[PDB]
Amino acid sequence: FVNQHLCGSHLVEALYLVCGERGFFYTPK
Amino acid sequence: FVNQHLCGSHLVEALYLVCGERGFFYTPK
Amino acid sequence: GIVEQCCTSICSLYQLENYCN
Amino acid sequence: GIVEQCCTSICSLYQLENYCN
Repeated sequence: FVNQHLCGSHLVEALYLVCGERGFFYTPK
Repeated sequence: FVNQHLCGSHLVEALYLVCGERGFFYTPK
Repeated sequence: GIVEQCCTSICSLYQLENYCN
Repeated sequence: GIVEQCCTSICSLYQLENYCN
């Protein structure tokens, strides 16, 4: 799921799945 | 969509929609 | 944190915006 | 940032993990 173009909600979902309990930051700009 | 219990992917989605271009941080623990 | 405010209790716009950059 | 690496170019696990806490 990670080896593709991922934008918007699709990108946030991948961060969520990869980062697990760590959580993540999403800063698009 | 915000005035409910929101967990996991459901919570990340709400952050994404509310925060827009700002982005957000998700730190569950 | 956010889980306490939004997952195990009812979330709000007010609280979500606390976690925007 | 992440959009350049993952949205307008092909993402990778390596890059996603750069944005985990």
